[PDB]
Amino acid sequence: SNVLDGLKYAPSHEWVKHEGSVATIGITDHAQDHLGEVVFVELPEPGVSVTKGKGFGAVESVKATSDVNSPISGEVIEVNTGLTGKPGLINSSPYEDGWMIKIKPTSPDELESLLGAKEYTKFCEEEDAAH
Amino acid sequence: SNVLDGLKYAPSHEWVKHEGSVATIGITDHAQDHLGEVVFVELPEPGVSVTKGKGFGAVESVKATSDVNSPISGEVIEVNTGLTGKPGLINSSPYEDGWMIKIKPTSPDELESLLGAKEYTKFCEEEDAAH
Repeated sequence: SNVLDGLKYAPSHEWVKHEGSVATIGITDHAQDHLGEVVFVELPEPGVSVTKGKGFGAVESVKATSDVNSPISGEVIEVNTGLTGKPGLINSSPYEDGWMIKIKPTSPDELESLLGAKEYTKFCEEEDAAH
Repeated sequence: SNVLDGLKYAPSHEWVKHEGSVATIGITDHAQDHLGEVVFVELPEPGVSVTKGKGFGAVESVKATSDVNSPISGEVIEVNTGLTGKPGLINSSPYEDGWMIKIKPTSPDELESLLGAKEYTKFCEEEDAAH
């Protein structure tokens, strides 16, 4: 439940940090907290294209596999190789050290369609209250 | 958990039995163990292609929902319809009657990136160890 003020969010609980012509993607604090302990991460290869709403990789917790969808379209230029040996950084640092991939955005106005922090907070409240 | 000897395994805990030009896919004993009693299984249609690393279905247990990812690429030629009426066959028979789909392999050499039984047994040990 920590939500950061300067990121863009997808309903499936991924964040995007757009700085200039690159965008960094990871999963949110709400996502890691609900998956439980993350024990493995599967990432794409550099030079690969990802597409808005299609899966690019997977996070595995002690109980389950969760496929992660790209929040925007682009070409992977950098992959967090530190996560393979330290998958736990997703639980400890989802917004900083737990980043997963860096992309060159090919259709940057897809960022218009993403939820901002307040909208993502209300969304998580609604989703958790369907309980 | 049992690990069978002639099978290949993906890190997301699916197995592959390749026989002739058919490959049968399911979830491992370790996977069903950690998931708990399976109560619902979502499976593709015959005719659909699956891609290595991409989800083709999902298992829903009493405790977690888990995406099921294809270990290799191919076209779905048969799905286990028995699984809709008896989802618990994944818990009782993960390697035989609980099979989920059969595919025709598109690139048989993807099998060479999968884990053999010994490596998989060890991988499961890291995962389950306190970190």
